[PDB]
Amino acid sequence: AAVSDGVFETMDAAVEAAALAQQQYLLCSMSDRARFVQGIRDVILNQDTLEKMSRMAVEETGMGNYEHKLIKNRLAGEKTPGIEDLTTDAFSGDNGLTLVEYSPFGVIGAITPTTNPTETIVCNSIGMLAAGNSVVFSPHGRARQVSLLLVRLINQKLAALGAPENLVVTVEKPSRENTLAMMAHPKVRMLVATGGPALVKAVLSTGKKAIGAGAGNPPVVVDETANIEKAACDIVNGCSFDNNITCTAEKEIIAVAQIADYLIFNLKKNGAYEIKDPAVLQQLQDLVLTAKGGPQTKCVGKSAVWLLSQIGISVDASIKIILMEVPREHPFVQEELMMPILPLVRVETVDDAIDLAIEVEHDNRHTAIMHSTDVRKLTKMAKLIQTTIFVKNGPSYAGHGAGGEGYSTFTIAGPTGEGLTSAKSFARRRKCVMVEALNIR
Amino acid sequence: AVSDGVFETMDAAVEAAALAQQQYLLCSMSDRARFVQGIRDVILNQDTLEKMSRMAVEETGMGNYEHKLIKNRLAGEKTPGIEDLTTDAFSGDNGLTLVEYSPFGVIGAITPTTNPTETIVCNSIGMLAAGNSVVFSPHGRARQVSLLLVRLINQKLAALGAPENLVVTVEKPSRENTLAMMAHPKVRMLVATGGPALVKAVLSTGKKAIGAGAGNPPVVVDETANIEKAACDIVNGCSFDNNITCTAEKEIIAVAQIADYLIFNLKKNGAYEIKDPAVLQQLQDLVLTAKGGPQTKCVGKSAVWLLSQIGISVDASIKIILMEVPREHPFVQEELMMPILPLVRVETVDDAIDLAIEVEHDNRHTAIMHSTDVRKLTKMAKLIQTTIFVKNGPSYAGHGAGGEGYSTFTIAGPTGEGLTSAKSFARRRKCVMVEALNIR
Amino acid sequence: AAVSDGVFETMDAAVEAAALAQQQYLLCSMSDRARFVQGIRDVILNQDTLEKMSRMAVEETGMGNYEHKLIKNRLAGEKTPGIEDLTTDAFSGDNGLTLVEYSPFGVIGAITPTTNPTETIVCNSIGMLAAGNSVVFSPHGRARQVSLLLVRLINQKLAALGAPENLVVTVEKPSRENTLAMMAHPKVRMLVATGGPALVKAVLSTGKKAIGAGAGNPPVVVDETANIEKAACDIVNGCSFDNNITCTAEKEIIAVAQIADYLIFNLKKNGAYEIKDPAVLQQLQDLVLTAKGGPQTKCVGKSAVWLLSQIGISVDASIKIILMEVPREHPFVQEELMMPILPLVRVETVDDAIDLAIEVEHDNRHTAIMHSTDVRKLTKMAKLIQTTIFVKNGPSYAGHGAGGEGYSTFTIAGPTGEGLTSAKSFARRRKCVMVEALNIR
Amino acid sequence: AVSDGVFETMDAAVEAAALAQQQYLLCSMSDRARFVQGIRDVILNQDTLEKMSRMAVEETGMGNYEHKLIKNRLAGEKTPGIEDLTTDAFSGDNGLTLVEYSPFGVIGAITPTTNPTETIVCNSIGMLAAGNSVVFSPHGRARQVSLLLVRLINQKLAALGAPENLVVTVEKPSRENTLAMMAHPKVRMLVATGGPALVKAVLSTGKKAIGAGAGNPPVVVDETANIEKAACDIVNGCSFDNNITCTAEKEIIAVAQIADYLIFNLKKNGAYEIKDPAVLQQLQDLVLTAKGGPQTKCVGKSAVWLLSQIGISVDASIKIILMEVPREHPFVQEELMMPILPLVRVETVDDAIDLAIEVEHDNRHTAIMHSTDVRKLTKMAKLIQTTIFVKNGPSYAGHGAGGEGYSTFTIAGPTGEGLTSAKSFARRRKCVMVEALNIR
Ligand SMILES: NC(=O)c1ccc[n+]([C@@H]2O[C@H](COP(=O)([O-])OP(=O)(O)OC[C@H]3O[C@@H](n4cnc5c(N)ncnc54)[C@H](OP(=O)(O)O)[C@@H]3O)[C@@H](O)[C@H]2O)c1
Ligand SMILES: NC(=O)c1ccc[n+]([C@@H]2O[C@H](COP(=O)([O-])OP(=O)(O)OC[C@H]3O[C@@H](n4cnc5c(N)ncnc54)[C@H](OP(=O)(O)O)[C@@H]3O)[C@@H](O)[C@H]2O)c1
Ligand SMILES: NC(=O)c1ccc[n+]([C@@H]2O[C@H](COP(=O)([O-])OP(=O)(O)OC[C@H]3O[C@@H](n4cnc5c(N)ncnc54)[C@H](OP(=O)(O)O)[C@@H]3O)[C@@H](O)[C@H]2O)c1
Ligand SMILES: [K+]
Ligand SMILES: [K+]
Ligand SMILES: [K+]
Ligand SMILES: [K+]
Repeated sequence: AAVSDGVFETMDAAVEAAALAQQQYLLCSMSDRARFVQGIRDVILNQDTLEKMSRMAVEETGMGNYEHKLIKNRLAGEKTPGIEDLTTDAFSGDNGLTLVEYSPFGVIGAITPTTNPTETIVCNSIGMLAAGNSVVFSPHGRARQVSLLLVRLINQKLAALGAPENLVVTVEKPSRENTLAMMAHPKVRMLVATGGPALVKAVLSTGKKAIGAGAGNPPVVVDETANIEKAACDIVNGCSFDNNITCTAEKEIIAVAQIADYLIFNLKKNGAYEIKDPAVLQQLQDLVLTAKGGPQTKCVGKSAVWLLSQIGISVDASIKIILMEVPREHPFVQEELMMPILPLVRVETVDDAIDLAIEVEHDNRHTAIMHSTDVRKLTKMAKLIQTTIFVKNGPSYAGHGAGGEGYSTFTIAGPTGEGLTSAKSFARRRKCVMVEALNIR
Repeated sequence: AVSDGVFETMDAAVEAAALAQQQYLLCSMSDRARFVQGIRDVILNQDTLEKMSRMAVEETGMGNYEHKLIKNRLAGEKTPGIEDLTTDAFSGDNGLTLVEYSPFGVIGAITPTTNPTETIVCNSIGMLAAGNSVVFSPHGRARQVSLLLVRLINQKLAALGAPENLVVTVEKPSRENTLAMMAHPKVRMLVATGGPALVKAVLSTGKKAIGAGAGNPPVVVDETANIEKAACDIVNGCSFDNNITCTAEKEIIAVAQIADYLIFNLKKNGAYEIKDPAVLQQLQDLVLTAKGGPQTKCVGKSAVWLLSQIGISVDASIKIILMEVPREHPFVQEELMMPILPLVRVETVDDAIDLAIEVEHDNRHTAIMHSTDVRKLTKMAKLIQTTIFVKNGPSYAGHGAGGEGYSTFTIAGPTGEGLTSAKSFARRRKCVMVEALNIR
Repeated sequence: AAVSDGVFETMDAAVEAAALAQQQYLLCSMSDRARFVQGIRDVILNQDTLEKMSRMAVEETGMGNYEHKLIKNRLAGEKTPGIEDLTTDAFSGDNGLTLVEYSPFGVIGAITPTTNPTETIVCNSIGMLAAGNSVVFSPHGRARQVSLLLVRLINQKLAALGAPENLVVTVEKPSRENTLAMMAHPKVRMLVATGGPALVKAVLSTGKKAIGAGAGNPPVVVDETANIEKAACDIVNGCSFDNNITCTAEKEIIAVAQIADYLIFNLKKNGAYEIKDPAVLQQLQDLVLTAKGGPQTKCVGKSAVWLLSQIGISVDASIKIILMEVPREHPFVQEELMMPILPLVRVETVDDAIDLAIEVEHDNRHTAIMHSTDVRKLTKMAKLIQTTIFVKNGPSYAGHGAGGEGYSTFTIAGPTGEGLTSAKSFARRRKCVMVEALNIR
Repeated sequence: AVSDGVFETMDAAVEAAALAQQQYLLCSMSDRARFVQGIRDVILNQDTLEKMSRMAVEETGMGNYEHKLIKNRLAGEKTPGIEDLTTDAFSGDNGLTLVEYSPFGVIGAITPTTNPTETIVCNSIGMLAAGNSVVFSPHGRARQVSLLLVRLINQKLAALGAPENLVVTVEKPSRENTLAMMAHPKVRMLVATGGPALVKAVLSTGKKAIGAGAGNPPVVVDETANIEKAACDIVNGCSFDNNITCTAEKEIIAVAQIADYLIFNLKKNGAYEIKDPAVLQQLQDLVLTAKGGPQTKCVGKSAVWLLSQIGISVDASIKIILMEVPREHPFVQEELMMPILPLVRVETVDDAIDLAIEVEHDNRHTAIMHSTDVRKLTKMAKLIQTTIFVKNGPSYAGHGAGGEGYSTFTIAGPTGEGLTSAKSFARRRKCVMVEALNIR
């Protein structure tokens, strides 16, 4: 009588275990699904586990900050849709009744990132189990200890609820070699990749159904009609949240010249440290960029204080982002730093900002933000930029369900088109036609 | 001048469609509506309808003229338009949120020789309705009819002021062209309607892909069924377009107590029963290959024609060839796509369901059941987990011809989209207006 | 001085107090509504108050039993829809964006039944407050003490939650004369009536928007294809639930002759006491009927043990209903007894049973039940009888959400056509048209 | 032989509709679709369309022919058919639950002289779509045009194989006949499109009744609005059908900074501004009664007509009569239903919203606002709480002409149905299949 904890020595064993679990899960009720989904929430939302997970992940990856991981972890456990997300469509007429249902895929193989290692395990497992699947996690090696502990905790709770063993599994030695082994396993029916563009292309080359949640470079546009004070507060909060490691965070400002100066003034009131010295700006570049001009790993997810500390500047906790006005070609603008480093580009009109916001978004079709009260301008940018998420007059994280209407998720699929994934995304659509019967209108 | 939609190289076609898509983004929803209506008019024009139905059967040698008239009309009438692109909305204290269906870009579509014109009509309507351009990569066996339809569509759209090259294809449809479309960097989405090899290929391209694979639809008949009604439905669904629809019945699983009565009524409604094993081996030698798969020359041929090729002369009233064989028999396991319908006898309805899942080969495509017991209909529908499940009717009722719902000719099982429509070819986007527009 | 407890001396004072409160309620947020809705749930689902309410109702009215009010009150508190029932429809296109919302009516005047006194208040208040209304409750004289107590407990919880005073109010001495005043008070902008056919025609004659939950006479049809063992168990549970005082409970069996005997056999196994002596059946009629021929108020809602004991028959607690086979003309068939007395009419064919079920239903179009595994026959009866609720192969209370899919209500509108009332039913449909803006598809 | 739908007595019509509705229950949804379409063909037929529009203004003396063509066409094109009767479904461990829209029975509709043909066409399509029969009780003034429409409908329905008397009316429409219909026990639901007195009476008949009340729609223009676009939209919406449509603009509330520039642009789009109070006092004496309410002889007359009745000659370019009066002015406070548009100047947008609510008289019918500030647009929509709210467009954009959504000519403020359609004329029914058909 040895109950599994869900962590296996090899990827092949994890997949076979999750496959057998999926067959048994098919014999369960929707009520059973709901109890297991509620068990996952209970795990992450238990105040102790919540605090450990949040602190443990920041320590192991060095990315993010504790207080905001508490919020994001809670957001995942509280506002990830459950079985209620699996609605039913019905059409009744002379030819009978037709029902359309969301049924399970089978064994799903999920690949999680280093920025949100626990939040993405919580969100994926809740939605995938709600849809009747089993999930194999290939986590980032840099998030091994915390990712594996969370899996063990989930299995523990699920075992106490009488669930079939191994609904959620991972490997004891997370590595890229194991990810590839999962991507190649015949019994994996669907891949869900949350990471960079290189990962998204890989899973879309396996011969399997695959949801790809790629990267972005979210611009935020502030036009002359905007509540500048509010925009400044929303932009600093949105940019500095979790030290800018959320895929939706603001990562460049495109301000209309008429209001640019007053914006910068209010930015500095809300904790923005403006770098005006072109020599100090070069020190920051040397610190955060690599030879290839890309973000330096050791700096990703560090506070603005820490980053300024590294170049000999000492500031207090009130400073949340580092701010600089630079040309549109600057690397900080072009690159996805994932740091509380926020460039600002000055443009003449609101239409110029929209054009440059589309250009600098690099056609990721991911996220973009705009501050403005003119319904016409809000409509124009939203229509043109064609991003999976578009926030107006609020912090970027309002698109995640924290501050805006809608549920929350941590797998945002721009490329593959599924949008803000939920249990619906991890389900096959089925049609059931009862001919000339059950039409009782 | 103005493009007829056909190009010499695949790279030329994709580039043309890519620019048309950019131009298409400037058009209104009203423009999409007219262009969609234009495609309906092209195929619902009685003369073009008859020409396309006849020309398709002649070129591919598969199907029959009268039933192509029905399928082509279904694709043009019941394929959803821009009304399929609905808007979700949530409003509360944090303002308003909208969820919309937006364009994917340039879509490359591979279409089947069995339903060459129906798929082009169904695909393009939904794809252009979602704001996309489409590059079609037909198969060689249907080259002429597919190119004629593309040109006709480009004509009608040009008369409606549409950006040129919304629907394009190459002059020499070939396998190497398909592989080029699959690799071109401007193709944002692939849509494959065909066999398992095509669906796996398309899913190995590093692109978003919809895979509408093959099936082996079993029809289960239990002891609670209306036997003579089930006999008529089975024969109609099986022989429709000579069985080349991916959803048509292709093997019967009958409970033993009613099997003799089912066979009886099947013969009363156009089934030629084969009881002599000598003739059964003849039919196998004709329609099977050395490896054991369906013979391409026999696919899509009527029951009369097939029987003629083994010296049996019957009248037009015969629509299917029926035989009672074991479950391991080739006709059961293989997707013949012919009006040849093997029957397998089992003891109980539970054994029928178990065998129905096995014989479906995890294609998870289509299954049929005849039964009046609501508990048994529910059991089989839940367990077989196919994309379409039809109860107490012909298989084509799940296509929207005799059943509720819209119609499609690309049914995605592996990739899970179900019955593809305009929504299938769109990305979901979310628009959050923070703390405004909540007017409740 | 102190906050109102919700009870007022005159009806005018309560309508005025609710009119002011509803205006203050417009200044509240959807998040506030949710807390107020959750407050009502917390009140009735508080284990002590739950038992207290279930006990008081049965004692003060003499109808129902304690164990089953525990369930009905819990159902009303757990499965009544909240604010989430107020969806939003959107339409985007060339002409812009159209929203359709559910908005408040204002002050709602609600008349509750003596049979379901606490359950209707919980259900009505939740739905009406979720929609942004204030409710004036006009309970019947019998349920005075329990009604005022629930109203006082609601006002108490809402006050702690910071709500405006007097969102839920009633009068100190409920009476027919107070109900009439409420029905004619100008500031009352909607009437929701849960009761008999007289009350429904009254509110529909006041010159106000009125919802009318009428009476019924639910027949249960059993044909030859039905699982008879389960049918008997379900019919007994559904008929005896709360001693038959729920408006949806089975109140006459229409059995196909071929299975009528085996049905009666299993009914007896499941707690049915059959009366075969016509002299004994006569004693029951003299007890439960009036001179006019209607149900005796004294006997409404009493258990089967009680009713038998009052004609000199003692039985143990395993008896739940009194069964007798009678002609269709019998008064137990024609009358809505609201007692655990269940007649059985034998017919030849299932088409005969369907024809008779329609007749006996008396065009109430309220509730009906059928037991059958034939999909053709289930459809036939459902289409033809055209009732607001139709239940198949289960106890009648599955239409209430207790054993069936959907939410729960205790105000089922047949005449006015709103169906299973919820928050939507107490809200006005509004259209907002943004011309040529916010069409960001 | 076949009835034409017109009956001498009310009891005969209601009895005929009752019998018709019984026979209607046996018809398929396909039949309803056909009957619904048949009504669309009746009014969209160009000859009838022009006949009805012309015959209506001539008989009633209200509105004008050009705009009745648009409204009648709107009623026939954009009134939802049977597709409005959607089905909700919930499936789980406890089985399947369907929610359907079923018929009420016999509906008694009361149509206004303002929109006599439009209301009949809209109500009949929706009521027949839901599966009901309708007994129309027109007003005396529109008798001839109403009865001609009913007769054309019964003719076309009779050709389509419909049960006789799905749509009926009486030969001599009167108030006694309206009261008879209200009391008849076989009338299951009453639908009232008219003034407040009608709504109260119909809600006192002991029946289910939808009441479409009156409105006094204000239009708020604030300093963030496109003044040129606003001036053009206001004149067009106010003058449309000479202001008889219940949703049309009937008073302007303008913020002070833009009031003069708004008046300036209103005149450039067809507004004759009155500044001589002596002339205003003439208009008051013409278009009002001794009591102070609208004069029935002036309702629905063009601005050119109303101006000539006080010795002022203008050409067909003048569409409305403009004047800036204080809040208490009769024009402002009364639902004139004439192209007479008063303006009230206010200091801030907040003052305008407060006055807009005040002047709307709690009818909660219609309100319009011109602004680009998403925050201020939201504030007025949230607070005024009207059934229809239009932002940055002419009022009639709420009827579906110029805005998103379907069209209706019965707008229920008091009873809360909103923009009525086939759904509004149906009962909600729940069907519960316990522990079966849960096939997910
Ligand atoms: N749209 C969203 O929902 C979302 C959410 C969060 C983050 N992101 C984005 O993802 C990135 C987050 O950081 P990250 O470093 O953890 O992402 P990552 O660099 O792509 O790595 C994630 C996983 O992908 C593996 N991987 C990468 N390329 C692979 C390939 N060709 N073949 C097989 N496996 C491959 C990685 O192995 P290795 O360990 O060797 O790299 C790792 O296991 C950011 O770009 C962020 O914008 C997106
Ligand atoms: N799920 C759906 O929605 C759906 C719909 C329709 C069909 N299907 C499935 O599509 C499949 C239809 O098969 P399909 O053949 O039309 O498309 P396909 O199987 O995917 O591809 C067949 C093509 O390969 C070549 N080919 C096949 N056999 C050949 C042979 N003996 N010799 C030379 N070339 C050969 C031909 O191309 P060349 O022109 O180059 O010779 C032929 O057109 C069925 O399995 C059907 O069930 C699915
Ligand atoms: N569709 C639904 O949702 C629904 C729900 C529940 C009930 N119903 C139907 O409502 C009816 C039950 O309603 P109800 O019982 O609460 O009220 P009721 O039966 O309509 O009448 C009882 C109330 O009215 C007075 N009354 C009438 N007859 C009386 C009598 N013989 N003796 C003393 N008082 C009498 C009493 O008022 P005083 O207290 O002032 O004496 C009593 O409280 C049933 O017909 C039921 O089918 C429908
Ligand atoms: K950047
Ligand atoms: K086969
Ligand atoms: K009864
Ligand atoms: K006015």
